[PDB]
Amino acid sequence: FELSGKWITSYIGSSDLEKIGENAPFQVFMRSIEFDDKESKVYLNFFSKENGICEEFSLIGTKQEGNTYDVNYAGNNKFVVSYASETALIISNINVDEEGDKTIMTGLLGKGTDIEDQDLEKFKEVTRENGIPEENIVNIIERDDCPA
Ligand SMILES: COc1nccnc1CC(C)C
Repeated sequence: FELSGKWITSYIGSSDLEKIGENAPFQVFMRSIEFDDKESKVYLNFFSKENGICEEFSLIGTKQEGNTYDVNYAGNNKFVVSYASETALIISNINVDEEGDKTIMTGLLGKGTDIEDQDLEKFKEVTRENGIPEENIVNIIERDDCPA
């Protein structure tokens, strides 16, 4: 079961809508994730937009207790890969921004643009359990026009 490889964002849910709309820090268009267990690190490559233009990021996080990872980006983040199937990853992340506000978010990742409903239903359930309403879910594939 390998989690490392190409991963593209299809949907994101957030307890704070200010963090996921147009040009927001967490409207994240993932491209790949590499879990380096020997060195207890994780490598994340994704695009985001500022001023409506795509910008690329390559971050390095550190493995912590309970299969969680810490990474700095728009404040401090602690995330976990809550679910993994042969076709998807569901990530749960808690962000504390520079102003100190806390936000919980969820993201569904896949190998391309063709979503499997089985994975999507699990994403909606994880999102609900985290107290995030359905109306707070954004369709990221629909918004991802950044480079491959
Ligand atoms: C790829 O990023 C994400 N994917 C889903 C929800 N939130 C984020 C923010 C980080 C840094 C994990």
